[PDB]
Amino acid sequence: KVFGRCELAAAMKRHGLDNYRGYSLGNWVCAAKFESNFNTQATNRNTDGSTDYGILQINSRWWCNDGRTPGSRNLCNIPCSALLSSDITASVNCAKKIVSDGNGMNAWVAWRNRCKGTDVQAWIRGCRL
Ligand SMILES: [Cl-]
Ligand SMILES: [Yb+3]
Ligand SMILES: [Yb+3]
Ligand SMILES: [Yb+3]
Repeated sequence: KVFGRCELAAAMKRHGLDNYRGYSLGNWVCAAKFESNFNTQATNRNTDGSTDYGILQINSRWWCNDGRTPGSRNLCNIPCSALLSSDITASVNCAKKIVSDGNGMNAWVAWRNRCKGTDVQAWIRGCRL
């Protein structure tokens, strides 16, 4: 599923991401835009042989099991395929663990490089929240 900007904002809010660990909703929407272009099916292979999955590009080295990443810790206790669902619940629940890991949203390189320090509230402008 390819989400609309406000559609995703609403879905993320419903699943408790607005101000989760102090990160306003716009941060999450901005991260999703540059990680996956709002596409739940996005996958990208990393240089270390791991793969990133879903709307928030969660990595198979640490967070989910894709059956081809030796030494995966599977800390979200889920198959990576579950992160490609049109239902974002699994992605959101796993992202909540990632952002609590100590480095906050810096865990997402696209957030650090493209969202951090910008006017992220723009990403929820015009939406019914
Ligand atoms: Cl933080
Ligand atoms: Yb990425
Ligand atoms: Yb990556
Ligand atoms: Yb409201």
